[PDB]
Amino acid sequence: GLFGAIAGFIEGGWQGMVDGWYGYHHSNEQGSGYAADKESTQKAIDGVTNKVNSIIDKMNTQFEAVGREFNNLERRIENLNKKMEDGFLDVWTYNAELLVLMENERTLDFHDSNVKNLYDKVRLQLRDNAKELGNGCFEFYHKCDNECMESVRNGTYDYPQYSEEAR
Amino acid sequence: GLFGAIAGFIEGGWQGMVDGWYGYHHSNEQGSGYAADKESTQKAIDGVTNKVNSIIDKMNTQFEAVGREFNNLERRIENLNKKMEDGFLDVWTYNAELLVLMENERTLDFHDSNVKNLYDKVRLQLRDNAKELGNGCFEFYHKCDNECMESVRNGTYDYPQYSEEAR
Amino acid sequence: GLFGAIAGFIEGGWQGMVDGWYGYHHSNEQGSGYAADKESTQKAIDGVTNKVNSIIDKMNTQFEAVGREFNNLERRIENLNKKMEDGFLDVWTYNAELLVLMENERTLDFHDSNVKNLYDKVRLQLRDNAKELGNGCFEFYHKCDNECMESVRNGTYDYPQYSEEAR
Amino acid sequence: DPDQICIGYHANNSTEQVDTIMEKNVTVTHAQDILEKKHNGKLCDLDGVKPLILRDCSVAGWLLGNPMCDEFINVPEWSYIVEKANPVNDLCYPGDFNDYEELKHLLSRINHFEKIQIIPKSSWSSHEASLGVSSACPYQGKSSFFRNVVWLIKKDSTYPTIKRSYNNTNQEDLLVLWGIHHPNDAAEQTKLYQNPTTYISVGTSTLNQRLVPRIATRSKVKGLSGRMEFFWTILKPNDAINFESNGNFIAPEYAYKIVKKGDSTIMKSELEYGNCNTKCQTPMGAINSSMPFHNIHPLTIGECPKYVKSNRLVLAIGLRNSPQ
Amino acid sequence: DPDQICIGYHANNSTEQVDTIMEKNVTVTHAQDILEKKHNGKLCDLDGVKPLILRDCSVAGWLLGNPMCDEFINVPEWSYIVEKANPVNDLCYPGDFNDYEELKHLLSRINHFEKIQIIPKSSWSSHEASLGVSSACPYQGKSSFFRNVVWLIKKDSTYPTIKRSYNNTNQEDLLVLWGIHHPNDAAEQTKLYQNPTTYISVGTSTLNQRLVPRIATRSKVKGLSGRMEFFWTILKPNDAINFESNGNFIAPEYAYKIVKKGDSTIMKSELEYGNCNTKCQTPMGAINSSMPFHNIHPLTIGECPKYVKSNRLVLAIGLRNSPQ
Amino acid sequence: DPDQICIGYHANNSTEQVDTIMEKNVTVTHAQDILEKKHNGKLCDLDGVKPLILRDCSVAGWLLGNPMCDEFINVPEWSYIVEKANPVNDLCYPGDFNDYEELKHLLSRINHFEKIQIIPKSSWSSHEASLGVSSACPYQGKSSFFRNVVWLIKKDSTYPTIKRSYNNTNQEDLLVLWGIHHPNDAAEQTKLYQNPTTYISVGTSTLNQRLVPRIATRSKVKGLSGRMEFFWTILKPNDAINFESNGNFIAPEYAYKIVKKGDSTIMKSELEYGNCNTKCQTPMGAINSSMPFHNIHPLTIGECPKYVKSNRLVLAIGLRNSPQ
Ligand SMILES: *[C@@H]1O[C@H](CO)[C@@H](O[C@@H]2O[C@H](CO)[C@@H](O[C@@H]3O[C@H](CO[C@H]4O[C@H](CO)[C@@H](O)[C@H](O)[C@@H]4O)[C@@H](O)[C@H](O[C@@H]4O[C@H](CO)[C@@H](O)[C@H](O)[C@@H]4O)[C@@H]3O)[C@H](O)[C@H]2NC(C)=O)[C@H](O)[C@H]1NC(C)=O
Ligand SMILES: *[C@@H]1O[C@H](CO)[C@@H](O[C@@H]2O[C@H](CO)[C@@H](O[C@@H]3O[C@H](CO[C@H]4O[C@H](CO)[C@@H](O)[C@H](O)[C@@H]4O)[C@@H](O)[C@H](O[C@@H]4O[C@H](CO)[C@@H](O)[C@H](O)[C@@H]4O)[C@@H]3O)[C@H](O)[C@H]2NC(C)=O)[C@H](O)[C@H]1NC(C)=O
Ligand SMILES: *[C@@H]1O[C@H](CO)[C@@H](O[C@@H]2O[C@H](CO)[C@@H](O[C@@H]3O[C@H](CO[C@H]4O[C@H](CO)[C@@H](O)[C@H](O)[C@@H]4O)[C@@H](O)[C@H](O[C@@H]4O[C@H](CO)[C@@H](O)[C@H](O)[C@@H]4O)[C@@H]3O)[C@H](O)[C@H]2NC(C)=O)[C@H](O)[C@H]1NC(C)=O
Ligand SMILES: *[C@@H]1O[C@H](CO)[C@@H](O)[C@H](O)[C@H]1NC(C)=O
Ligand SMILES: *[C@@H]1O[C@H](CO)[C@@H](O)[C@H](O)[C@H]1NC(C)=O
Ligand SMILES: *[C@@H]1O[C@H](CO)[C@@H](O)[C@H](O)[C@H]1NC(C)=O
Ligand SMILES: *[C@@H]1O[C@H](CO)[C@@H](O)[C@H](O)[C@H]1NC(C)=O
Ligand SMILES: *[C@@H]1O[C@H](CO)[C@@H](O)[C@H](O)[C@H]1NC(C)=O
Ligand SMILES: *[C@@H]1O[C@H](CO)[C@@H](O)[C@H](O)[C@H]1NC(C)=O
Repeated sequence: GLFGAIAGFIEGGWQGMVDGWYGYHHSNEQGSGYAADKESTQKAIDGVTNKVNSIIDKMNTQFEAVGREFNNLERRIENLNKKMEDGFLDVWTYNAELLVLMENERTLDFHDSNVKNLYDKVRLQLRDNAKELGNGCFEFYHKCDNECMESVRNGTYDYPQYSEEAR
Repeated sequence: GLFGAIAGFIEGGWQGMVDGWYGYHHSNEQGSGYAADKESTQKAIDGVTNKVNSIIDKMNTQFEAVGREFNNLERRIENLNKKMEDGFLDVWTYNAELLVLMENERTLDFHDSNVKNLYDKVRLQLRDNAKELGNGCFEFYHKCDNECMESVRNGTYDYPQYSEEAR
Repeated sequence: GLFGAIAGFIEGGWQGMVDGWYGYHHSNEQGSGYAADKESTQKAIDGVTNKVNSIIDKMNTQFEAVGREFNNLERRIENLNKKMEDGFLDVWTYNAELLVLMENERTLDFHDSNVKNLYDKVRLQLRDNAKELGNGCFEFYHKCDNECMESVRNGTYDYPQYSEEAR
Repeated sequence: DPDQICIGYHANNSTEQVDTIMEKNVTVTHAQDILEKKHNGKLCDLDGVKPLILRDCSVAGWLLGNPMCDEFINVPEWSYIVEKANPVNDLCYPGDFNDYEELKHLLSRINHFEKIQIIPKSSWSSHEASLGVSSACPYQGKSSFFRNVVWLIKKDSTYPTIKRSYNNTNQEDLLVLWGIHHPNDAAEQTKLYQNPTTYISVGTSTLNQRLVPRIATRSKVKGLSGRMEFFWTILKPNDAINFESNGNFIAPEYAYKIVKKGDSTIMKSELEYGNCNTKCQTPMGAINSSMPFHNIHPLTIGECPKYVKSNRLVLAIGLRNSPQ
Repeated sequence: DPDQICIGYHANNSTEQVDTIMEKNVTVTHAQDILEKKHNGKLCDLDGVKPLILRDCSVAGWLLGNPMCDEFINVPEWSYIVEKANPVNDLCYPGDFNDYEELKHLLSRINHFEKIQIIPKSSWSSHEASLGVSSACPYQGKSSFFRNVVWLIKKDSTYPTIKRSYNNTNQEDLLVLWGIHHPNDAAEQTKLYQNPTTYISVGTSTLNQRLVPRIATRSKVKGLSGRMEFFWTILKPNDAINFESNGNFIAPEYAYKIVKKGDSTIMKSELEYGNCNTKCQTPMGAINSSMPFHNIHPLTIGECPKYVKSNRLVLAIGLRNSPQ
Repeated sequence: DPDQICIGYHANNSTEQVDTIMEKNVTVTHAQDILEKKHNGKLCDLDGVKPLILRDCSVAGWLLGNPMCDEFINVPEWSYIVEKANPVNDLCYPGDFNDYEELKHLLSRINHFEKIQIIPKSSWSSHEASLGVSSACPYQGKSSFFRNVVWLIKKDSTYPTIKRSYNNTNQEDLLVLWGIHHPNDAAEQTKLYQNPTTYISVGTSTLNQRLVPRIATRSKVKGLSGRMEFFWTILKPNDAINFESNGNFIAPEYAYKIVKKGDSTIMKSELEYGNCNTKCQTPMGAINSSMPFHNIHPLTIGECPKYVKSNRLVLAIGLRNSPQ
């Protein structure tokens, strides 16, 4: 994908993370588990929902009565209606099919972006207090207990507290 | 946003930078101030301007005479015109509304991209002669006066000149 | 471009790499040369090909007979056909022109993305065993022969084998 | 073993697939279809006025009172007309209906409709009003005719010139129907109407009509080579219609008060009423959707989604999900 | 305190908002609207030929010379015709105009228009040319008639058969107008025209017409139960038109030279001329725009933006800006 | 010198340029055009049924058997009709053709077409069948007439009333053509047809027609002030057509069996047959494309790409390439 995270450097998804779209998995001496990033998940839900609603709500619907009211000596006028009808069918069919293909590309790239941004936010907090493995994971040079792991998820990780131990 | 800079790791915009879209703020013992990146600003102005002009200029306009010229015993033909007229109204309304929503998404992501790229260009020059704070700013390990700051904006920053002081 | 690689930090393309879209150039004591990344090239070929085919294949074509069958006292009906015909011409012209402009933007950004992702994949393998020059190139702190260069292209680069020499 | 934290994304057991511009058959965690494909299989009210469903009768047979059609039941208003493809009961006595398609279009949607007697059958003192019947138009095993018009013939070898006026005292437009009989030869002409050369003149504030019977040798339809040709007009409030004729006149007995606001059309369908309500009707069923597109039928009446030639329009909602 | 350099972006005091596909009400530093919503409130020339504005007259009244309409002023060319919704002056003597809508469409845009006398009023030696008047068509408090045609009647209890030809010696198509009078009964017929059974035959290279007066009892319109029915044709250069009649003939006096290149339509509007120029006219005003879309009115004439049902189409230009 | 590895992308010698939404004239390594601009310059079969190409004859001249047109060659089926803009041979004897445009539309695409004799020329025992000729319709330097109809005139100062029937015993619809002659005056009328007041009545199961000759003084066309007006109908299998007339009757000799499935139109083109096959025909040539768009011509017949006003639609395939 465009942003290189989903099915990219982050090679697959987590069946074990059931309560959100994006998040974290931690592993330390106390145990391991998955935690959803609530903020990024909700923003993504709001964005995709708005896109779908916009595709639906922006359609102008109005009353029309479609029948076949021309007789056997009005075939030229009947053909005029046929070309019009078929024309609109062609237009809406093409635009509907392409809209779906194009927006589906955008949605998946949107998810990819969100994951990449979450990754970068963690990377910048940790800096050199942890090793970037290349698979979505960071390997700490210091012990990071459940409270320390929470501070990373919170955006509250205190780098200068662990610097010396990292050395 | 898609690229994670604007209203992202760079949390807000600068009222104080009046002469461009993207740029730099420096702070040293000589003082502080804002400098626009002229090159990236002008490219962005050219790109967005071209998009708007394309949305306008690619429209084929041609002469048409729209009236109501059918009589009381030509209501079937009048209805045929109604369906045609309403059809085109529906098509152009939907496509105009979606085009605006979609291109507005692209424009904002374009700005985000430009900012991120400017950021990366500075990051790669500085490397380890400065600390990446995570908020769009770099904290120098050495003194960087106004001339040194200019070299960073210019893409002329000489890394090996400050290496020893950085240690 | 959006991803900052093509005509960005990677300032130009390689005439010398004839067998693929993206890849690597190496330089060591044994010599130098270009190697295409086959995997990323083929994925890109498949993606762009699918886009073009979709633009072509999703068109609904159907039989129509376009003539001028109304007489000198049926000019009002003739005008109705004119407005319809011109209307469809306007719609398809505008949508065809914009589709081309918009998808061309997407294609070029797609290539840019692919290059950036290939770059990042190498960066994460090498980490601090090589210096990031800022121009698309990495300068090794250790000797990297043809087999070592192949391991980088393969995604098989063994970092801990060269750590000590890198110091 | 050193501690680690990892960034990742949701996966689940979804096998739903979507297509993108660059890639087909992408399995995703959640998808949503925006194409309506479902209908209720019924003919419903439209917002929420019932349709006029004509069963086995055509609009013309219904209006004229073809005796082979069902008894006229009052329906004061309707949103659209449902006709079968080929109604078996149309014109029981063969012939033609002038500006028929425009009349059906005018009647497609009606706000108020009321049948009234404008010229009593019993008021024809100088003509025979109950001898105009045919085995082609039976009513209860007896030869009859269109029930809302009157096929007048001569009395005592005499057809005195008719001069009748009806004045629209009502506060609504009035649809008035009459006809002319085209006989087979001069012998039949004089046998039915005495006078050899005849006319029917009709005038309103706008109408200036004079009909004459055309003779021709014609093929038998339902056993008859004669033809009945019907006409109509809209009589404004406070305007009057004047008939004059010395033969071949199919006189009005009943006419119809009309209030018209909207217009719709004639739906061809074989379905019957479904005691439902909808905003969008097709001939094979109604659709109840907020979706932007549908693929059910092109001949729709109402506020409908856009009709497309597509089997599916599925948007991705969730993430790229590993397949089975 | 260590030195730093920071990367950032422009903000300002803009409260302008746009919508994106994923997010509504995004405040940006600069935006641009592509929907035209403004008009000048006037009827203008079209590129830059003036319209024919008919004030309180219909096309038919104007062409025929209805005396209740304003005096005929020469307008040699025009781009479109402006009629009020319901012109008070149409046919002063009640009746009908054959193929009226097609004629109005033909006349919508005209490159050259010139009224000429083709049959002088003073040339009717064997008929009375100045007795065909009605209180329905007053001209200066005196009973009159359509000024461009002549209502001929009998002289000395005689209506000799008329045989006139006009030959189009001009180098341009000629629009020719004539009519037939439908009286109320045979007594009126003979009173006006002597001969009881009458016709009007008209022939060109293409036209082969024979009209006869239809009698009917009709409602009074402006006090009259009679009817005038008008006809027209286009007489090619070097072709001639031949009239023959023994009654009921409304003869041409003037006809109109025509050069037609483009076609347009009839605009219904209550506005008057505005001494302006435009490329796109609507009935409530002209629009002067390079914008791709507009929402002013559907009944436009000219080269116009695409008509949409939208209150705003605002594109983002600048950056995501913090709101107030 | 330390070892290095670099990431990069392909460049080549391409000067091809594309436009993007944000940038014009971008040189790329490979591009692809999706606009069809090429045609073969020929009139071809359509999938793959040949067109009926009428050379210098109009549909009417072809059907009626205008002797100035080429000899009738059997073509059992066709996909569309090719007419020149202004066929020199149309109606050799001047006049009109009733519902001509609808007839041409009905005949545009035909599955089976076969000319048959329905009333032999030699069967008119009480009339003169070989005296109806004119110098206007020459056939081999001799005065003649439309070859598929018969201009009957009086024999021995007598025109006995005609009464003929043709019964459609064939298993296919039958297109039948007849006409009426409009003479110049009563002297010509009696000279040609004896009887002063005449009619032509025609009846089927649906048709109820009675024509009368209209007299008028008319301009000479090809030296003649008379007019021939032609009519037509579709005679169903097992139905019969009944003619009756005492003058002015242009009787059918041949009629045409028809099987109609699809409908198409009349193409105006000056090109001749090209012995080719195509799915999409334009008047300046056929196009053989899978492309979504084309800019060749709007008046196409077949399954064609969408017609646009564009000189090029070029998609980028490859990468941003340095220019020369
Ligand atoms: C169909 O519908 C109605 C039926 O009533 C009809 O309306 C009436 O039309 C007639 C037209 O002739 C008209 O009758 C005349 O009435 C005047 C006096 O009218 C005045 O008073 C009316 C009743 O109060 C009032 O409605 C009027 O506004 C008006 O102020 C009367 O003087 C006439 O008599 C004539 O004069 C001679 C004198 O020698 C009499 O001997 C002879 O009998 C004459 O007829 C005459 O009776 C009546 O006023 C109209 N009322 C209306 C419109 O409300 C419609 O006109 C009719 N439509 C058609 C197309 O036929
Ligand atoms: C309406 O417009 C014009 C009015 O001029 C008219 O054009 C003329 O049409 C008539 C048709 O009959 C024609 O008149 C004949 O002229 C010939 C000689 O014509 C030659 O010379 C002309 C003048 O210099 C020249 O224009 C012609 O091209 C041609 O070379 C004359 O011989 C005829 O006389 C006849 O012969 C007998 C002999 O016994 C006479 O006694 C008797 O008087 C006969 O009429 C006759 O006068 C004239 O030539 C046409 N000129 C044109 C077209 O320029 C249009 O035809 C007319 N249109 C309609 C539909 O009526
Ligand atoms: C055009 O096409 C065909 C031409 O054959 C025609 O079909 C025939 O139409 C006539 C209508 O009169 C009809 O003729 C009658 O036939 C009956 C007996 O018919 C029976 O046998 C037929 C032959 O085997 C069979 O086809 C029928 O289904 C039926 O079972 C005969 O009794 C009639 O004779 C009449 O009676 C008196 C008695 O006093 C005779 O003296 C006198 O001659 C009467 O005519 C008569 O001959 C025939 O049966 C029809 N056959 C068909 C439809 O297959 C179409 O009707 C015709 N179309 C038009 C519009 O004209
Ligand atoms: C998929 O998982 C959901 C959530 O646990 C469950 O409700 C559903 O039944 C599962 N379906 C399968 C395994 O087919
Ligand atoms: C995508 O799936 C459909 C069946 O649902 C299949 O027919 C089609 O060929 C598939 N395409 C690819 C590229 O797998
Ligand atoms: C916004 O700022 C601009 C530029 O300084 C100024 O011209 C404008 O008047 C300001 N408007 C406000 C504060 O409303
Ligand atoms: C966006 O703004 C409009 C008022 O301008 C408001 O009515 C609408 O509800 C807003 N939507 C949101 C999500 O704030
Ligand atoms: C461009 O390069 C290709 C591949 O080597 C070659 O085939 C082609 O002829 C070249 N064209 C030029 C230099 O114009
Ligand atoms: C792009 O190229 C065309 C010629 O092919 C030229 O006319 C046009 O002005 C160019 N535009 C720019 C911005 O270079």
